[PDB]
Amino acid sequence: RRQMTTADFSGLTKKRPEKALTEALPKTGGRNNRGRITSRFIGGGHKRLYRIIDFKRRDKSGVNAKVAAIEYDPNRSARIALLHYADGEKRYILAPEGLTVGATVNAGPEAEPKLGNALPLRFVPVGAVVHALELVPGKGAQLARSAGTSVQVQGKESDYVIVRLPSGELRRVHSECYATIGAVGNAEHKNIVLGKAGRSRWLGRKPHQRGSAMNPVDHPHGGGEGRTGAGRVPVTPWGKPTKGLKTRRKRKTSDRFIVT
Amino acid sequence: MKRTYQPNNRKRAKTHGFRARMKTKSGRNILARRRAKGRHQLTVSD
RNA sequence: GAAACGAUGACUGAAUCCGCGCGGACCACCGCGCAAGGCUAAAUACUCCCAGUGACCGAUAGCGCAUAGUACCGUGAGGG
RNA sequence: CCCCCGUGACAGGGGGCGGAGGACCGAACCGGUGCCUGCUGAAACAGUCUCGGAUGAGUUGUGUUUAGGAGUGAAAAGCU
RNA sequence: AACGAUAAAAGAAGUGAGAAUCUUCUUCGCCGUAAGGACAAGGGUUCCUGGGGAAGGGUCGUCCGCCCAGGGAAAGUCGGGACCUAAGGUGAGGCCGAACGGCGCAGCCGAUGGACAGCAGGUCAAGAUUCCUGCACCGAUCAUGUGGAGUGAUGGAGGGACGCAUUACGCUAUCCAAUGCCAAGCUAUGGCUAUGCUGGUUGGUACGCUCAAGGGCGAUCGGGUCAGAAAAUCUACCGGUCACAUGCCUCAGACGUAUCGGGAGCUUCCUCGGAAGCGAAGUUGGAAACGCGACGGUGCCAAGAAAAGCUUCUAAACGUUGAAACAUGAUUGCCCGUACCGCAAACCGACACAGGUGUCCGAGUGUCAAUGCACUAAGGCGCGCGAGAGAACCCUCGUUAAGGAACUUUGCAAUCUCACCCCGUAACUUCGGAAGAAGGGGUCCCCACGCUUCGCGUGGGGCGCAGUGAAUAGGCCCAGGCGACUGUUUACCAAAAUCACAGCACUCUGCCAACACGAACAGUGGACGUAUAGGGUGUGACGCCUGCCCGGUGCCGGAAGGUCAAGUGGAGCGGUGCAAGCUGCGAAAUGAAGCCCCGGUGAACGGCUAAGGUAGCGAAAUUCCUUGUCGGGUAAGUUCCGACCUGCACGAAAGGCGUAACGAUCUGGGCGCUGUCUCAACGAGGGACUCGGUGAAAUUGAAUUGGCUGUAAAGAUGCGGCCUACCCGUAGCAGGACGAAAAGACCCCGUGGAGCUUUACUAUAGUCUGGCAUUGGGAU
RNA sequence: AGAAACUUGGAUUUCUAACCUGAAAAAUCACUUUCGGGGACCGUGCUUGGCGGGUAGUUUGACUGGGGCGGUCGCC
RNA sequence: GAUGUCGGCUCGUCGCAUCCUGGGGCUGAAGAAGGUCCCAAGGGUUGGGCUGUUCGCCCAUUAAAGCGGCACGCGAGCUG
Ligand SMILES: [Mg+2]
Ligand SMILES: [Mg+2]
Ligand SMILES: [Mg+2]
Ligand SMILES: [Mg+2]
Ligand SMILES: [Mg+2]
Ligand SMILES: [Mg+2]
Ligand SMILES: [Mg+2]
Ligand SMILES: [Mg+2]
Ligand SMILES: [Mg+2]
Ligand SMILES: [Mg+2]
Ligand SMILES: [Mg+2]
Ligand SMILES: [Mg+2]
Ligand SMILES: [Mg+2]
Ligand SMILES: [Mg+2]
Ligand SMILES: [Mg+2]
Ligand SMILES: [Mg+2]
Ligand SMILES: [Mg+2]
Ligand SMILES: [Mg+2]
Ligand SMILES: [Mg+2]
Ligand SMILES: [Mg+2]
Ligand SMILES: [Mg+2]
Ligand SMILES: [Mg+2]
Ligand SMILES: [Mg+2]
Ligand SMILES: [Mg+2]
Ligand SMILES: [Mg+2]
Ligand SMILES: [Mg+2]
Ligand SMILES: [Mg+2]
Ligand SMILES: [Mg+2]
Ligand SMILES: [Mg+2]
Repeated sequence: RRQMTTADFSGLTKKRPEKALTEALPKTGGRNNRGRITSRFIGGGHKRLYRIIDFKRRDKSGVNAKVAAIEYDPNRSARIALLHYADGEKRYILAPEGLTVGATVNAGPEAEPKLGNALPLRFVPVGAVVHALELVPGKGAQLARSAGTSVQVQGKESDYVIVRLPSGELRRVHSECYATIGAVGNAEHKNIVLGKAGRSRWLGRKPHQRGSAMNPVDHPHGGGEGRTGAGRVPVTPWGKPTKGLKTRRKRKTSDRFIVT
Repeated sequence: MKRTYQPNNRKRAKTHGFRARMKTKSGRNILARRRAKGRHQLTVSD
């Protein structure tokens, strides 16, 4: 679903439940390092804060927990699930599709393959669908935290499990990494139609500016009298279509059949 | 017509100040160059 | 360039006195020298400054200034 | 959201209520549409009148960051 | 020429060497969401007193923001520092770097924000939450006494702590009414004799069983160790118990009493002007905040700082007979800023400049509301040249006969239109809109009746040419082109049909991500983001749709062969020496990306010998011929609408064709209305003219500077012939003086420049690739 | 013509003391670590060749009834 | 080291190869109305639609709706 609007120049929205507002770090907006602007645009915003959120979830092993509330926080594009443990310690985690309020979530290598539970891949059943996966034991989960995303399991190697990353890429991820059962719910962001100009602004600044508007000084596509261009390239004349920007590397042999 | 010059004490003291010429040697260069300039008056007495 | 020799940036990496470096590719004679450790006034350069002189100026000259880097301009550097 | 009526492939319709908006009109304020006057002018870019935005991609103070092949630019080679 | 806004001034009186301008009086006009008042920044004695008259002041000058001298500015509480932190800055250690240097954790600095103890009056010529009077309050050190025992850290916890819009209740500031209260007095003009007129009508502190809307709070026992590094009685938890509405806690503010102030005026003295003394009442009714009660209520998506002070708990330490806590006096309050200007004559603009400058307060009457509009209060001001004249011309306004767009590039300009109420309102449509469509009607005063509040409706009546009676105040419609839309842009000739835009597509990217800044295996941005993510690109809501061609170019994939660098390898050739041997060049094979070569990819460059136009469109923002041909409107239509097709040279995301709405866009038509016009006229004001005062400028070979014909370097005042013409001025006009202004921007020239482009040349960051180095071991 | 054996090299594979690198009370660090993963690659240093309007320096003739376009530059 | 350029508007003035008006000759001139040539430059030469246009086309007129020059007269006169 989504919210809708009668005709006042509008389309969509999302639907947000479970209100709390609890206990986390501030953050500041900025687009660049010591020098000039690096990553283009996104200088706007509603002045969000940041909710430190556990990914790895190691030390809570052997200790059960209850879902408190599910709050919807920026810098995420996911449902944040609040957790209270038996320790007395509160912690934030991501909130997979179909996790009710106040279910039971347990961590560790012994844990049962149920929603929200943390447990390494070696224990993960064949063909199961999980999110929040580490590339390496420790650190955190770099995989499947996004809008409506998941990763399934394609087999075992030695320490390694064959996983399916949600570009549809096959890869070898060792079984020594924790993982979280289920797909990150996130409603579906692809649904929300982002309103009108400045709905962008709500979350971040003025979007794509076509170099073909620019001038020879400014960008390659610049110059000319009319609307056109010849040779098809970016800020620097690399070019966008089908040029592998990857390099020859280590994890490249930890990767199998990347195609798309 | 808002003019080029909008006087601010703490600004003219932050940029241009003696303490400001301290931090770098381009400005200490300016100092000694000014001392020998004749007896000029270096920035923050002015 | 036939480019010797000094000099290092990267790989290499010998001899030691019937020995080693040179002598403008290189060879043999023939000479000249003995590297990989250091210091070493003097004769040389300059003029903030003091003295002395001048087929140098003498108030639009002479230094910008017969004192001022002041007045005055500039956000500033700077100019004056 | 609360009441009245309508599902023969059809929808929602009337009332009460609520207070939504890159909604309207409009002074601040922000902006410069058209004519005139002005031409070292009152002014090195304005004045009267007319006009545009007027809860939003809004306006504005303070402190600060980014600069010369460089910055910045809802993009004129504009601004620095 | 000008004397810097067209907010006018006038008379008397004073002073003085001298007055339109300085002082006083009395009037006048002007601002009054300001043109009043208070602060910030910035300025720096501009403030006050007494002088002064050179220059400065656009005239004057006895005068001033100018000149001289003297004075004036007071803080435990206000703002800042001795407190805290944000961006940012910094930074021992630490990570980099030819240097100088770039980074960086803690810590530290850094208000714009957090925290934090007083209010009310008085008054010098000039200061006031500062000084003085009344009564407060905060922390500190210590003394008598109570208590008569724990205090309870750079560490934990709690709490500081935060959005936007909208809104119920109670109150205050504060304003309004009155045959309330108080005070003063006279008032005549025709009347009023007060029932008229004018002014004044509570601030602080204290107690008080008074009144009060609103506002936020559950309490204790105990459990697990895995949680707050440890600790804990504090906090987080799972649990037990009592608490559902009564309940507790505080009371903005009102009321009473008290008391300290203030208060219309009042009395006396006056060195010609202020001092000093006194002191009335304080009602009822209404309105009312963006402030207060409060951190209220509900809803919404974009989801709305940190850190100390502070509250509780232990660690350690000292003490558990002399603790913490309380009030009860005393003593104590360090540093810096306070004057004045501060929407402007004092700040930024060379100027006493029509400009610019952030926050606060900003009264009353009429008006649906209001910071609008008109007039006014308090307050401030008439703009530092005057006075006359009433010509052309010029600017800014007012009215206009008959006509009404005939004006013109174009209705450019200027009318008409105008508020609020009622009625009424089309094609088309995204069912919201179009819409304030279009039209029509009401509007003032009195009286009676009614009503849900200021008031409103009904009926009747009265007045004027007219009743949003003056000010604020949309002309409208029919067709199109472009873009959908709000928005954005060329500071100073372009606001648009540009850019952006939601939406759509291609592609990149597995996370020390691609990508970008960078002396750099530093660091950082992407991002404390992770493949319904992040980058680049091009299209541009929405609706129907997006065709044919990859030959060449780029791009991804491939593998038979062709070519190719260093290097590993070394056939052979030569110099030399008697030799040993030292030495010059040197091949075959072997050696990587790479390009040639095969294939595929177009919402990749691109095309209509690779094919050569699918729909849709077409004389279009592309149309040459061209005023194409028919028609529509017009009396007449090179434009506009419609239709055709011969499309010089439309066409599918450099999108094709459509679309309601939107538009200071562009184009054509109509209605309305007008000085746009036939064709101008009268009227006003401000310049222009004249007198007194101050008094520039661009320009300038020198001039004693005519006309016609001719001649000359080819456009004569200056040469010739002929004509005309007394000297000198003032108001005027713009033909001439190739008039003025900027060493033409067009154009050519220069083996002059700079921006830009590329399949021009060349190098290079970057990047890829073979080898060697860090760099090692074993199975094979 | 079998092969014990020291083996110098190239190819895939594997290992761990180099190196990179994440977690843990000690945020950038360094430390002891249980370690965890990658790992002779990657990075980086020298050289080799490619690519390289991203950048940089420059070139782009004259005659000419103005320049350009066309034409023409020597010789008989 | 500058002679502002199309068209209009305003103001004119000049030539005559005369559009009208005046005087004549000839006529394939009965009259009426003409066609042409000669003399003649006093004066006169309309208002609108389209177009930036001069030109040109058309509406309704008229005695007639003349042609050129004056830097394709005229921007220190206006427009633009
Ligand atoms: Mg452009
Ligand atoms: Mg370029
Ligand atoms: Mg281009
Ligand atoms: Mg351009
Ligand atoms: Mg004046
Ligand atoms: Mg006046
Ligand atoms: Mg008034
Ligand atoms: Mg004077
Ligand atoms: Mg009264
Ligand atoms: Mg003045
Ligand atoms: Mg008012
Ligand atoms: Mg008339
Ligand atoms: Mg009339
Ligand atoms: Mg007309
Ligand atoms: Mg006309
Ligand atoms: Mg108009
Ligand atoms: Mg638009
Ligand atoms: Mg403009
Ligand atoms: Mg296509
Ligand atoms: Mg026609
Ligand atoms: Mg707009
Ligand atoms: Mg004469
Ligand atoms: Mg003469
Ligand atoms: Mg003559
Ligand atoms: Mg004149
Ligand atoms: Mg001239
Ligand atoms: Mg020239
Ligand atoms: Mg030439
Ligand atoms: Mg002309």
